[PDB]
Amino acid sequence: TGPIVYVQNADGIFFKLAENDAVIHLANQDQGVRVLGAEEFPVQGEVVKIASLMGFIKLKLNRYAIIANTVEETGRFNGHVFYRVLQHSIVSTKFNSRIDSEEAEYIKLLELHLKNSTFYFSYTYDLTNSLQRNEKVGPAASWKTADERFFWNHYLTEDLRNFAHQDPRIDSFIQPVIYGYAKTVDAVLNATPIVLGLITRRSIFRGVDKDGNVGNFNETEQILLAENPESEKIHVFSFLQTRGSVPIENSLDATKKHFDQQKELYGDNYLVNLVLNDPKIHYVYFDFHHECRKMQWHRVKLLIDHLEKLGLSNEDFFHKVIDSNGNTVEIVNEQHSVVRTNCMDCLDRTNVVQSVLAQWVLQKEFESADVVATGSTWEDNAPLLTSYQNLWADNADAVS
Amino acid sequence: IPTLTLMEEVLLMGLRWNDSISYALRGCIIIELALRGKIRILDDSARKRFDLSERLIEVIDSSKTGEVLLDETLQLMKNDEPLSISNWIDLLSGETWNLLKINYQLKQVRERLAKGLVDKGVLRTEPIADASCKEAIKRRVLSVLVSRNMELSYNEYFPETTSFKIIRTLALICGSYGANVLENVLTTLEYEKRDKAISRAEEIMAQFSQYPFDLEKETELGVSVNLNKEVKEEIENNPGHDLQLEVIAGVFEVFSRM
Repeated sequence: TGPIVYVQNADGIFFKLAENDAVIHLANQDQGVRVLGAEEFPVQGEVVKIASLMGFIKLKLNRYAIIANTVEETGRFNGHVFYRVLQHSIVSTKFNSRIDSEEAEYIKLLELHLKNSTFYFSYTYDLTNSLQRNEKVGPAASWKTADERFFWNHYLTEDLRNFAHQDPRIDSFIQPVIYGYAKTVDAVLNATPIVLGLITRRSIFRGVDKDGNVGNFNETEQILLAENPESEKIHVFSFLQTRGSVPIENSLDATKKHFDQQKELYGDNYLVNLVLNDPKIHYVYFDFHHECRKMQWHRVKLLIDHLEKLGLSNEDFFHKVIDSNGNTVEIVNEQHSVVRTNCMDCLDRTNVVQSVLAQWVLQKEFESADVVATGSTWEDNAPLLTSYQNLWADNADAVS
Repeated sequence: IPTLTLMEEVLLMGLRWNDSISYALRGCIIIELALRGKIRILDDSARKRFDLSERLIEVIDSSKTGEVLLDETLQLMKNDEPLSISNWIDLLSGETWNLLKINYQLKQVRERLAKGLVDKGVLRTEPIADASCKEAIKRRVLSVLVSRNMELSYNEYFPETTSFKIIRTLALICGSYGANVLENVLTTLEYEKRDKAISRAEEIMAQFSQYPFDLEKETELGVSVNLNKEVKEEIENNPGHDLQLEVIAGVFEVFSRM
């Protein structure tokens, strides 16, 4: 994948990779997307350089183009760079005085949807899946291999998908984009250079829907990198924690399919709710009882201990070790259990529980790499703690 | 302080709706807004490297004019980044591709100007009620396009106390010819007089499309002589208004690109 530039012409718009060469022409005659060579690329005309192309959307008789003007660096991890879409742009082949009044409403609502929305992506990395799932996939494939649930621009690239099934040059054009959060933080604990990071993706689909989807499914991943000159190796962690609705209307078959998918993708599932008898599926309930904030944190700790008593371990995460170049040395551990959080009223509670859980696992991630001592509390370090808190705070700011 | 806006005058000369008349109408909107003293060219040295029509727009006053269209354009200029003249008029005409500013295009301008003229008691719905005004404006236009020495006439709508009267008339001529609606008020004239008038308007276009518009240029036509002297006598008044004049000459530049 790479940057894309284009030329605006009356007959149609001509896209082309910024770096043989494939040209993506959206003609104005039939509003259809077709592939042309570099010779078709206009010698003169306005050359617009953009970050990435989201795809095309067709309403009524007109097909519009969704393009990202510019992006800002939001995260860097093992060379892979995360980008946030600052400015969005919708472009049509027809002039504003030629656009139908009915379609203007649709463009208005769409533009409204694009506002107050944070999109993230990366050229050399597919964030659509977890690092665990990304590791199970070869380094060659990119567009072909992406989570069906978190590939936000799936519909917009349907034509592009169809043209990519035949032409491999189209694969470089299409770029995975996720809705949620994605950022990294540089820090240091016990004289060890460390790079924390967090991702959060919202599902496309959608109680339990008849298809099996539960709706509001937000996969929140917590990744980490640790370089220690004492061990001559680079450690990479990838804790995972999803959330969303919970089956309680809800079909038996739909519940079965849902649970089968959840157990096939995430293995063990701990479902916590806030106010069949499947062995690999546990139901947890929790009430804050309107205590003080400190007492609430304490209650969260107690809930964590309860989950620990249920069989959940703080050692169950994705641990791997790579080489100086980036290639993995060996696979240490895989995560076979997730904790799904479901809440009533304010959604902030979910983010809170996910935060405290993620730190409770984070301590063990630290212990596993000999960064901290056994039984030691990582939370004693103020800068790392406030960096963590800032990260989760901004995550909460993005989710809402 | 004129009664009739430039756009309403142009439209009035129009009848006896192309794209030219619309483009020119928006052009008249920018021109009028500049004449009011609302907008002005940003005092930058770098912008003078490009063409005058590509220069940015800076609004100073926020007071409403009373005219719906002008105030709408003022609103559009109030909440946006400084855009160039040509791009502004293009957006107001809805000729740019971006959908972000799709709401910038003015819809149904004809009805706006119609209600404007009717509520002013000039237009009757059943067809002008007062033909003396139209004939007076036409008299001015012909006084600029035919007369050996330029002399001006004034009505209640366009008094003698009106600021930049000569500029109003010239902008009217340029804007009207931009829409090719000037052909209607040259019908009465003889063939030769028309032939002189059109190229005189061409000279006006070519001379005032740049800033500062040269006045040392002596016309070969012998039509509207001492135009440069009277224009000088206009620039003797209202000093520091060079910005607005840059805007106007910019719009004149736009008219020559239609």
